[PDB]
Amino acid sequence: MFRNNYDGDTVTFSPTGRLFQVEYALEAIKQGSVTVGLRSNTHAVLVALKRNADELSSYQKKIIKCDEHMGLSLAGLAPDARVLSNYLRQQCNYSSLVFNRKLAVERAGHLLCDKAQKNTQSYGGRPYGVGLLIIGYDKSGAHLLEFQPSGNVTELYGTAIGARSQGAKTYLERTLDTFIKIDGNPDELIKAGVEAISQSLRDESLTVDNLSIAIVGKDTPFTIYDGEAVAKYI
Amino acid sequence: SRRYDSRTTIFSPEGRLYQVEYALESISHAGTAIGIMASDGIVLAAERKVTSTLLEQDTSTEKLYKLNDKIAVAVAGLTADAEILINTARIHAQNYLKTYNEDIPVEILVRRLSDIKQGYTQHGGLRPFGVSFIYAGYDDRYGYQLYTSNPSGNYTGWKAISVGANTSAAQTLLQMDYKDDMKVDDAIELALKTLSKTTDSSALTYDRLEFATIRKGANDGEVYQKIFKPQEIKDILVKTGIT
Amino acid sequence: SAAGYDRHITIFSPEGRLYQVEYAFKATNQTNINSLAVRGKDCTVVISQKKVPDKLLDPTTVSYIFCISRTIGMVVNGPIPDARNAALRAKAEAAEFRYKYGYDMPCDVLAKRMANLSQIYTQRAYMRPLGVILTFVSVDEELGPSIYKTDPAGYYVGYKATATGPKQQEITTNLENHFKKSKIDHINEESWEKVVEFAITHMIDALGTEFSKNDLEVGVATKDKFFTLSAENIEERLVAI
Amino acid sequence: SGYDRALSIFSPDGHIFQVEYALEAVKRGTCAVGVKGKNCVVLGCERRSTLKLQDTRITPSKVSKIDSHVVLSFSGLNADSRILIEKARVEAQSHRLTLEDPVTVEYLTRYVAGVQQRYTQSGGVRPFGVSTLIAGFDPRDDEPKLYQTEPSGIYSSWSAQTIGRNSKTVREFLEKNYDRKEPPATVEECVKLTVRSLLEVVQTGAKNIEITVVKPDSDIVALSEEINQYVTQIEQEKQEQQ
Amino acid sequence: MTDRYSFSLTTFSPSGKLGQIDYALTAVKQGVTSLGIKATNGVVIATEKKSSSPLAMSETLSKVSLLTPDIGAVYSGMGPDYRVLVDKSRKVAHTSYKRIYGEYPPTKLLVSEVAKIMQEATQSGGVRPFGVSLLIAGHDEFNGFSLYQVDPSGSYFPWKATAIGKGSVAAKTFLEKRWNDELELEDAIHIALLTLKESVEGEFNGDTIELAIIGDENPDLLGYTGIPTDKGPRFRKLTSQEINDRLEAL
Amino acid sequence: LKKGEVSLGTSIMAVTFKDGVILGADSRTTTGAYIANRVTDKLTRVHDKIWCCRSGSAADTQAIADIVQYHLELYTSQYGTPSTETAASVFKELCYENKDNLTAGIIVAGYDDKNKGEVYTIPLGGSVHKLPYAIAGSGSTFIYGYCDKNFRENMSKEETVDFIKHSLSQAIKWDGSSGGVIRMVVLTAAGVERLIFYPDEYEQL
Amino acid sequence: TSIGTGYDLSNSVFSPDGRNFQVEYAVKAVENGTTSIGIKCNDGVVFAVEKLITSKLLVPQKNVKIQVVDRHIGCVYSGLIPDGRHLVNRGREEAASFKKLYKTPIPIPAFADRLGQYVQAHTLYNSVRPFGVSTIFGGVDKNGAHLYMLEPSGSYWGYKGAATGKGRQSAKAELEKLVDHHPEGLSAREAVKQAAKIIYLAHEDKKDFELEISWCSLSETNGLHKFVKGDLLQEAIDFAQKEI
Amino acid sequence: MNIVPQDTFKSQVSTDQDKSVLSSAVPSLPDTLRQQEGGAVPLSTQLNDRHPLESTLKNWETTQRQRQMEQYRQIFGIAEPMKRTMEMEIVNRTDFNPLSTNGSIHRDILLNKECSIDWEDVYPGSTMVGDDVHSKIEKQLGI
Amino acid sequence: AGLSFDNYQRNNFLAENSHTQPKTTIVGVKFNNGVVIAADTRSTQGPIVADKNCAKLHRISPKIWCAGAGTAADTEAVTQLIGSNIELHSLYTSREPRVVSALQMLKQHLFKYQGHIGAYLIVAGVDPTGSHLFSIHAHGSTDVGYYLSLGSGSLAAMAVLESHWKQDLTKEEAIKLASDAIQAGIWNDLGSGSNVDVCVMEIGKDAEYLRNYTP
Repeated sequence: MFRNNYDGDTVTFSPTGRLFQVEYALEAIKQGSVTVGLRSNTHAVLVALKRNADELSSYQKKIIKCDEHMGLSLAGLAPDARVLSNYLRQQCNYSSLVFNRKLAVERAGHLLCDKAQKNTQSYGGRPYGVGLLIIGYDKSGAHLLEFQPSGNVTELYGTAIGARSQGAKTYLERTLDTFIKIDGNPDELIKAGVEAISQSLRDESLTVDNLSIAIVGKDTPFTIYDGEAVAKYI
Repeated sequence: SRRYDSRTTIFSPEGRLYQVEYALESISHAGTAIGIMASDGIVLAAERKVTSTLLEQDTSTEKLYKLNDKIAVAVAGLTADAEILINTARIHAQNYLKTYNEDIPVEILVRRLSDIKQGYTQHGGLRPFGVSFIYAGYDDRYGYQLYTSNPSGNYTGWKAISVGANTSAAQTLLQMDYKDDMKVDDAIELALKTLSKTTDSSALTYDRLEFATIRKGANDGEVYQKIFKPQEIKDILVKTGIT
Repeated sequence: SAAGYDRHITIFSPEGRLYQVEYAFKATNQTNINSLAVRGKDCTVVISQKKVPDKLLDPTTVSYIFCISRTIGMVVNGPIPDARNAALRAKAEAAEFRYKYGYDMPCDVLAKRMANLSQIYTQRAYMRPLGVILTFVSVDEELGPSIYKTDPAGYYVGYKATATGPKQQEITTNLENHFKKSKIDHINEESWEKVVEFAITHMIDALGTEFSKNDLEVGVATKDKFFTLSAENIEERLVAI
Repeated sequence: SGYDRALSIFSPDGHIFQVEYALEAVKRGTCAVGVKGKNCVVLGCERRSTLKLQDTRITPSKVSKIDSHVVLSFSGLNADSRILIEKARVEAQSHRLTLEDPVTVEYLTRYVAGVQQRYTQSGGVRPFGVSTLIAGFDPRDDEPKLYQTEPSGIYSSWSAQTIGRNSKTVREFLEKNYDRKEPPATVEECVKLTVRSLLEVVQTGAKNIEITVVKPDSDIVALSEEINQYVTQIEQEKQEQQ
Repeated sequence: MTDRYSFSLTTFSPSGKLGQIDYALTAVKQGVTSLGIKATNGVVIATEKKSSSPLAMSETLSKVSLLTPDIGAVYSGMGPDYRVLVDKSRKVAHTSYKRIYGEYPPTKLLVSEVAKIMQEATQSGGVRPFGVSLLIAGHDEFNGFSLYQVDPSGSYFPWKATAIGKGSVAAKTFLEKRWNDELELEDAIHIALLTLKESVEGEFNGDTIELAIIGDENPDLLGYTGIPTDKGPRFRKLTSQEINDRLEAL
Repeated sequence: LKKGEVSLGTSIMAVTFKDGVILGADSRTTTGAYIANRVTDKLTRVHDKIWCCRSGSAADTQAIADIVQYHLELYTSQYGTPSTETAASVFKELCYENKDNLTAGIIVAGYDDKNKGEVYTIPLGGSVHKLPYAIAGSGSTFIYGYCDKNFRENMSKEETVDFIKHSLSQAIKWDGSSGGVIRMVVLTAAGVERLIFYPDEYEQL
Repeated sequence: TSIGTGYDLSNSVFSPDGRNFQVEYAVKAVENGTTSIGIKCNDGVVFAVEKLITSKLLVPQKNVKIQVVDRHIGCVYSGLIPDGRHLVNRGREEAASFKKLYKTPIPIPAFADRLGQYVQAHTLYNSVRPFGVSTIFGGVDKNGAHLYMLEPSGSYWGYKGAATGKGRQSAKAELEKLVDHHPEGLSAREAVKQAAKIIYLAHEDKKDFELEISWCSLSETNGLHKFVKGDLLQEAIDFAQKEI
Repeated sequence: MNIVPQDTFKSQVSTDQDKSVLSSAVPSLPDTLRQQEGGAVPLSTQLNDRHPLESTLKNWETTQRQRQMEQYRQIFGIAEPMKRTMEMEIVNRTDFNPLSTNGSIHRDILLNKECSIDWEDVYPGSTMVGDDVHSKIEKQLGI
Repeated sequence: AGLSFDNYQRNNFLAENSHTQPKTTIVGVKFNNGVVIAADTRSTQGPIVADKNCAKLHRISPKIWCAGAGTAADTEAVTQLIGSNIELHSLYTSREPRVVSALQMLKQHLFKYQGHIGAYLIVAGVDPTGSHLFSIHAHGSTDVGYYLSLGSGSLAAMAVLESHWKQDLTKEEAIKLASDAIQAGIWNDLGSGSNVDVCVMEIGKDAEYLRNYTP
């Protein structure tokens, strides 16, 4: 009842010291389907469950390639995902064109945090409402980052975001040592990710149409598998 | 009604613009002005809001103004907005003279000012002008012309008209005793009689009036404006039979 | 109270008041600190009460007196954030005056400039007044010792002596009594140490309390420079009398 | 109710109420009618009865000549109509200068609708409270053109349309008396139909009815006595009918 | 989008009155009394120095300001608004007239400029109306001596004698009892002192009264000699000693 | 330079010594062959113990010096006494960023507690060079050898005064744009000292 | 009177008592953050933070709560994480600009003033909101060690010992006791041990937690801000556990 | 830290560079009738034969203010230029007087030009198209 | 806004096509308690004497005076603009104007126009800080001098000043010296002639303007 008085915009604190519009933007993430990311030491994998409007429609694209060494998966608001993916693409292009340099994953996380923090403190706009998972390979190795649209970034070995993502996250946390040592064998890492994302399925089964995979590696450029290309992983 | 009147850019559920209506209603708080077009001239007569004897009557710029040598205006409403609009009209007349080497027709100037007033009702940061104008002019295209403009931006043409505090009674009196073939002297007498009958004070003293005529006969078909001085106003009041 | 839009922005109430300005005036007293200013024969002295109750707070970093320029000093009553904002603005204004007109800015002209800025804040709907009171002191080369005060309402005026704070009425009455006793409108001492001692004793009498070396802050304006006394100088002045 | 205080707000049932309120403002204006004949377009308008002390020499007409071949009529707020008419005339001359060819009726209609739509795209402006009827011929063809424009920026094409106060009655009369397969084959028939339609809602039609006739090759003729003759003929035919 | 405009702060009420202008007038009526009276050979403008502190210097703060060598002004209402208006009026007198015609403006035209600024203050979405009333006295070659009143709405009117502030009505009654067409500048000063006597509730001496006149030229205030056609200033502010001398005598 | 503009045909010296720095110059301004000012003060004060001399366009150098003094007052109000390096950097930025429109060269001499007196030179173009001693102007070209043969580090005050006097006397002797009196400023820990020497003194050296 | 109705829905509004309620609500937001303390030793500063134990999935070396503003300036904060990150970014920009312009590391008071001006500027307009972080920062300059705390109102002070967060009251009590017990001063290692003890004392909220300690000293770290190494950190943790 | 204005020439040109007077018939071309410049003024003619001082005079005040902002940033911090620009933006945005061109009092107070006169003030500096309030309303609102 | 650049291309075109565009001794001397400025009174439009009695001493403020050479219209316009600014600043500060303030205003204004305003000035004055004399160049450079000369007859005047100048001069001695320099310019230069105008500004007194001091 009182929360209804102090939630007009991101410019207003409540008497208890809370910023409600950013909290609602964070709640907007669970409206999206589940995505999983993991990595051992040489490869990074993203697994996505895609959704369609109905039987006659196509499935939503959940994995977007930012550069030949970096990609991301999205869960949440779609316009924000498009805007942030385009921004990251522009930053990678600028780095390559000006310095002949590959953009670092940590640098991309910092840039996304800087761009996201501004919408939480100025009137007229709206906070972003999409969570992102970023996989990449650079001079420091394999990297997986989780981006929260409040303006937060964390570096982790494995995680999951989206609806019902708690089961996949618990499975990943329980079996950390098994998948953290899969070096030089992409197939086992992809299988571990698929099993983890299967832990979060509810009254659903992974088909050849609703499953998407992405992998980046040492000698492996960022590649996306969809359709029959994932049939071997069931 | 109270939910759709804080801004000028919002329609009511009945499609009404309350700020424009309030600006129109504000005119009733001002003194009366009357314009009468005779067959050979135009008469403008306004009633002052003077309430003290310490006011300077000789310095007479409250109701009647000159835009150029051939067009004059009677003002009803806020005088500061009126001065803004009058300076704009003077500049426009001089611009027309500079561009075309001819005197600006009365209707073009009236339409320009009315467009300005309408535009001031269509932006959220502008309030409407709280003024009404009676234009009296002469030009080669139509002869003598009398116009009225209000805060909404609408303008109309008249043979005899009044604006201000007592428009209904003055209009009835003018309707009763207006003839299309009257001379300037008859128009002067009619304007004075209408103001005397409609005045809410005791007697129509000279220091409460402003008078002006636009006539022909200085040297030739050329038209001259005569703005009456307090002595001339008193003389006319004595001559008419009002004193 | 304030009813309507005249509670966020500075517009006229039906009584013809500006409530936001009065509320900024109310904010000016939230620090609960008193300041006094007296001008001598060739110097000006400002004294500000120093309250540092917390034992974890470094006393040396607590100050409400600022050096605006070489000759002008300022004392602020109100919150320290607005105080520092106004201090930086005043420094910039003085330097710009010197650049543009070829001579040093006098105290009264700076006070008028700050008052004009405050007038802007009192008339613009989307700007708020600073909840501070500014007191500039100097020894002007044309007017001698000078004290000027500006408020959130945009009002500025000069003083023979002045005091500001919650207990300003008592100090003002004491000063008026002393001036009626002397009838010279200033202080006849020629050494600024004597004026400092006089101001300290006047503050002690008016507030009815004893001041230690850490409960006061002193600033002195002479012909050539404005400076701030340290703890040792204040202790020496207290020991003298 | 609760969703009607801005032009950028959708109601829960997907309406924008300020547009409907501008339409309500249009509804208060004097009735305007357009009828498309076989080889001409007739615009009729209702004039409020003039006062005794009102000068009729220089009174603006309800029908404005936008260009030599296009005419415009309106219902709603008069001064807004003046602003729109000025913009339309300027645009017609600008098009004639830029492309050497005079505008078509549909082009001018689309431009006017675009201006009206633009004036609904900010919270700091008020939309025009005017609906317009644009009539004419494309300046090489004999096909009549008649369009209607609304405050929201929507325009449509009609064979006969009425806007303003008491427009429903005139629209019913036109629906019961106009045949798209067989439109009036002469100017006289179209003018008579327009006048009879206007007589359904006008007290005294001899002084409250204005008729303008637009024909190919940019002719444009405004009727005077002639309107009174048509009214008397209609009355006499009705008396003979009884 | 929503920052390219701001809604008008002054709007009409259903009765037809602009509320902010009326409230500015109310603030003016709460101000200290000021007055002005025109004679046959001068104009007197007077006001009270209502000091808010005995320790304040009355010489530092002056409510009567020279606009041009022949034009001065006084106010009732809010001081900072008046100070801003005075700066603007001096600047306008130089920009619009002196740099164009080589002359200082007549009284009526400078009054009109100030009134235009005050009117523009009431057609805005960023500022409130000014909360002052101004009395402007002056002299020019083709119009003689003049006195005008300018209101917060931007209206201005010419007066033979008038007052503004707390006791404006009683002062107006007194002046209307005392004004005639054969008055002199000294008689005007005496009448102004009498009128201010009945409004000041405290010390009524040369240190709480501010008076200025528009009279004859003052060659001693020109600052240089050598040009016979160079007329000195007409505006002159009376000192405290002169006010004391006039108060002690009749 | 601009057509009809006033040029600065000066003789400028700045010498670092054991206790600080000394900045000296002549006092002639010319308009070709005509001496428009027999006695001009070419020693410009930018701060209490930061002085400079100027060459190139006179108007441009005056504008730059005024802006730099404004900048140093702004700096002083915040952080206190600026270093000679900071003033040199501000001079260099102003001269370099405007070198396509303004012709300006500066010699900056300063004293501060940390660095104990320094000399910087900013030639035309805007580069900066920190030197034990600097010379500039039309007459300087005639004393490049002599100075190179007579400078020692950590000289006394009197030795530095004599060295500057001799060098500037030769520069005045040979250059037609260099004039009457020699003005010097001594910047040490004690304060600012002004010295002047007349033709009858140095012409007999 | 901690809730002001009618005056707490805009940033730059004064209440009838002259209070700004949005700034106080940002203070409320700060008061619910993680406990962070700073102690000023004889020739340096020590910062200590209590941090919740997260999942093993996070990379251990990429999860640091004590930000390094500059080679000689360290900083911790309590409140909204994105606001603190933005403020640290601005501080790094200011330090870099000052070092580039004046060839020396920025003095701590100048850095504090620039941060305070930036924070205060966000209480002036209704189109922004005040920062929801309180920041404890410190370092070493040519004049010695400095420790400051900065508030959402833009007010900052220099402290002998500062504390913020949920457990601010117990931390302040222990800091006052530490100041009383050591009138002469305190060394760096003693400061590290006492910071560990204070964090452990104030950690009682119930819940596994970790202690992060960093320090910047002239004698120990040569005037550089460094994290406490494994051996010294373990010693501090053991001493704190023995104290409890 | 500029003194004389720099980088004043245009690095590229286009036929739709002036978004205010774009033709409705052909949006990629400008509208010559509503420009009201005389009807025979190609844009290319504005790239040659200019007075060398016109660009310096047009951009002088902006250049001086930019130098002042840079000095504040160097000496005070980011907050000081941020606040100065914010104040100027707020003053400039909330002024819309289509019938007058004179600058506001508050702008001159912020610019420290309360008692300063230049030829811009002395010389503030008819048509059939585009001399109305509505054009200014559209330009101000971006309609 | 400001000075216009319209018809610049048209004027250049007319100049290219054979259309002819249609088209003084001053001294300042300081003495022990003030400053004197003097000038000749001949105004010529080329070789033709337009006016034999021309006032060339102009007043920036009651106690600050100046004289100029170069483009006459530029000199008059700049002097009047700076006088307006000085008067406004004096009203704003409630203080007597300083000569250094006028010097700063003139210098910055002339530097802004990059020498395209052809104003060369001698400015003398007295203010509460003392007496001051300055020379101002068109491009924006200024100088301080105890005695200065300007115009086409400036060399003869400078010779006379160099012959008979001392540190300690009375008012009468300074007036005579300035008049002698102007007379030398009158006799020996074709651009100077007729009468002499003098203005004496003494500390603590009103400025004394003596037109046609020697005819």
